[PDB]
Amino acid sequence: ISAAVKEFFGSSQLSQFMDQNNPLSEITHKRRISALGPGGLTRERAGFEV
Amino acid sequence: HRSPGVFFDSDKGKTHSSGKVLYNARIIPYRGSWLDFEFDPKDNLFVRID
Amino acid sequence: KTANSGYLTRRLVDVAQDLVVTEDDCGTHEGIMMTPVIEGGDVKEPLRD
Amino acid sequence: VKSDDVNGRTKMYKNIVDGNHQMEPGMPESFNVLLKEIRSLGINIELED
Amino acid sequence: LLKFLKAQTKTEEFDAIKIALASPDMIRSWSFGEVKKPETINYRTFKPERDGLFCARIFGPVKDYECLCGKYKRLKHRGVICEKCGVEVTQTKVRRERMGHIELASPTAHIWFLKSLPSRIGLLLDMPLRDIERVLYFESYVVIEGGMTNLERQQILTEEQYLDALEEFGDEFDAKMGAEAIQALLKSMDLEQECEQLREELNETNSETKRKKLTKRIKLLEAFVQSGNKPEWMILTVLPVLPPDL
Amino acid sequence: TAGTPSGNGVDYQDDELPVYQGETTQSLQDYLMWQVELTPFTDTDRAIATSIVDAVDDTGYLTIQIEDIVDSIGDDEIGLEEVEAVLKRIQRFDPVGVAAKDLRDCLLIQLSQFAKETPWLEEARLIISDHLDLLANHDFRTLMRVTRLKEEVLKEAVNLIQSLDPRPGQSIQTGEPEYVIPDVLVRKVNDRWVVELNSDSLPRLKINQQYAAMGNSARNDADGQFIRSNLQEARWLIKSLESANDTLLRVSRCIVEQQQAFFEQGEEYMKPMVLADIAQAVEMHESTISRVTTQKYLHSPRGIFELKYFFSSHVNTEGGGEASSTAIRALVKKLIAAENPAKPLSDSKLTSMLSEQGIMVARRTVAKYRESLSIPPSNQ
Amino acid sequence: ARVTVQDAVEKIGNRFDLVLVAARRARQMQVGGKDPLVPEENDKTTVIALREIEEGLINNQILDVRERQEQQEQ
DNA sequence: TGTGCAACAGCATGATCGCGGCAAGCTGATCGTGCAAAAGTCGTGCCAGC
RNA sequence: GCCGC
DNA sequence: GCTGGCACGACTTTTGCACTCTAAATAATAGATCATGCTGTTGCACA
Ligand SMILES: [Zn+2]
Repeated sequence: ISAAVKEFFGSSQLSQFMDQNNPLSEITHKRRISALGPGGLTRERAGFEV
Repeated sequence: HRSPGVFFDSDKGKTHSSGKVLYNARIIPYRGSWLDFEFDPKDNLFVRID
Repeated sequence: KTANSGYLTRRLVDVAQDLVVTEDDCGTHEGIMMTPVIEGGDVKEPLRD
Repeated sequence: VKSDDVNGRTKMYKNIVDGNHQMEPGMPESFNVLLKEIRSLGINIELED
Repeated sequence: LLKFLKAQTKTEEFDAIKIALASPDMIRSWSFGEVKKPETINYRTFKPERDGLFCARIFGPVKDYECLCGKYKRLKHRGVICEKCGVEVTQTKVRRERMGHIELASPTAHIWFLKSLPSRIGLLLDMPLRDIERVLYFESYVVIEGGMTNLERQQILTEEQYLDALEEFGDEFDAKMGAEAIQALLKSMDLEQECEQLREELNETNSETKRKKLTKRIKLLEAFVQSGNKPEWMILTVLPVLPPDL
Repeated sequence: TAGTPSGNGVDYQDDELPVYQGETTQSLQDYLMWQVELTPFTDTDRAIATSIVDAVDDTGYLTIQIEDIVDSIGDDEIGLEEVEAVLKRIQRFDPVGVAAKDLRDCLLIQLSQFAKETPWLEEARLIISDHLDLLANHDFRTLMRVTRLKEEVLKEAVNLIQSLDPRPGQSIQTGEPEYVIPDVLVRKVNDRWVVELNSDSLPRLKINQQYAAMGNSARNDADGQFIRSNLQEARWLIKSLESANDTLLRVSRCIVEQQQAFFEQGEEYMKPMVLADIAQAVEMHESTISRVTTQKYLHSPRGIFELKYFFSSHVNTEGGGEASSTAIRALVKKLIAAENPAKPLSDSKLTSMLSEQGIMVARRTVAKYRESLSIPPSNQ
Repeated sequence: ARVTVQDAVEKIGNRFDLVLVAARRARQMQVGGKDPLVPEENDKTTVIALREIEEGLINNQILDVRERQEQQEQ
């Protein structure tokens, strides 16, 4: 259980350092929506219409 | 990501270069195997499981 | 489009890299006719260019 | 030299310190690695004289 | 015996790189030894394990002009093979050059020449790549010779057909299910009579379908004949290994 | 963990087919050969320079003799007269004093390159370095009379001597590998001192081996079933790792239960544990257990990190039963350390004291123990 | 200091041969056994060779002949 | 008039998809065995220096 | 992930 | 007379030779785009 939890929280595609240059930059990172990830689509697999 | 459910597509109707539009149906669960229903240029039901 | 252009440049370079001016004059009389580019009633390229 | 020539690098450095400025180029080690890699397959590749 | 300059002579004049197939004898000629243990090094002493992937007896020394166990460790010794360990005193860069070879205790096929859309082995055989793949993995047999019996030279008889032939034909049936079968029938072919017979057929009968296949077969056969290679060298009974430093 | 150290810097070759490739490093001989290439030398001089640079140790000293260098060349007109000249030229390199024959040579070469107006250069140039070096090693009380100088000036002449570098050539040396230990077998203190085995990674290797081999086998894209190609190879790998882990754990358990006296109270309570003692405990040959305990390390709150240390087969014919020399060695170290300023610690007197304590050890046996890691405090 | 070598290029016109000729002359003046035939203005042997070529008193043929004369002298 | 041959459509597989630079980010090894053979070592007693 | 196209 | 590094007979350690012994579960979807070879289908000419 702890192994899976730490694996997800530490080493994952959607888990990354929050940009701390400015307060607004942190806010934008917090409110960010990604189409990639495990259940998402890869970059080259994307197309113009997506 | 894409919500689980049933979705119908037509692959834009340019696969066989004959102007034939091919319609397909797809079922996505939250977890499990997938289900496909397709139409060949000869108009016969085909099922692509997983 | 940047990739599609770089791949084309790679292919062109690889097909054309073995071309060097190795002679002064071959003396051949063959050639090509050159005329101005006139499309319908409008011209784009004069003979001088 | 200045990249993968192991002896060429040192020879060029010594020449520059001596104020000679002569390349004295040799063979890159990457091509030797490639020859070894290809020979490690079933293919025999050699340099003729 | 001093003032030797081996780094300078390492640059030798050359021209016109050539490429060819490697015979087993040619592969053994490169090899400085035989690798027999899949252990590169031991954590008991943190030294390259003997007769392993990373070894000092072959591939050369591991630390300058010193040799293993320290019997001969100086530049005063040159080209000395220690009795306790075959390690030779050397610069130790030789770890990038010496190759080494491993026996296969059974011939295997090169994926380079087997698995390619214009497969040189399959096109040379003329029999389909699917058939070769089935034979190469012991799914089916391919009989060879067998002139007395009704079996053909390149039959694709399966296991049940093999048992039936053994019950009926008994002797005179030579079929192997391994890569040794393909090597055996590759060795038995005579290139000159075969290519000439194909050329005689190609010119006798003309058709736009068979013409391309016949011409390709004549081309490949001449390539092998005009190159000095041997078709049995596609299958390999040995295997060279890379220098450890690479 | 109350506090966690930051991850150490690591790297791996990206956008390169032979992944991780490598990295060249500079050593003492590599940096000395670089200087040889950039100084004006002839062909024979360059050959001699390479010959004597190959013989330079990590400390930067010349391990091989000059006459042996002349022998190695085996060339006419390459006698020691010119070998010495090339040697001095090389000694005057960036790590000044490198490639020196002995300690006197280092100090003499280092003192040659000074202002020549140093307050006590000539006082210590030869008088202390090139002569009466053993006196300077000792208290050198009589050295003041020998050199016809007061003790006051010598008090700073030896200060300059110590200011000179002891072992030149190990400064350029890098030292990136710290040789740290992961301590495969952590043990803790409990009501009975339980022990555990860390860094096994057997479940981690099991999961990866599954997802790779059994994953490919379960993937039904390939025809048939790959139940023997890799499915019965991952099982062998897991069995091998688990067997090794169990053997190591059992052996370490036997060692811990036997040497619990070491961890409890004082450290020097080692029993002379022979290989057969644990061999009978695990009902297994000593050789297999020995190979196992050669480089395996345990993490102790106070104990030493090393399985082989516990063996100490040193019955020493001790008075009541048997004992261990390593414990006896620690006792001797503690006794010799806590003595009078005179500190006699005579091998006869020390042996007599040990025998009075109950350790019947020979007079010379204690001397070898002392000379192992110490020197007699004026016992002669 | 010569920003443009046009004159030197036109003295013997190929734009490739001059680079070599100047390299030969610069080796002569740099390695040893040669002195400039034009005044030296604290500039490097490369531009000295280029200026000598521009002045018309250095070309591949003269390098070949001067070499022959100095070989016959020894 | 039934039959054998050559040309063609559909499918499966392989190969390719720009160039530089900066971060942050990290993989293990296994037997085992008993056995003598060999090497190596420890407790002990020597003779030479102070 | 970002920068210059 | 006192002291400090060299050898010797048991014991101890190392080392090749030596043959070992399941159901789960993970991803597809979402790049096209082009070239080539293999196989089944069909039009054409023959006895
Ligand atoms: Zn050796």
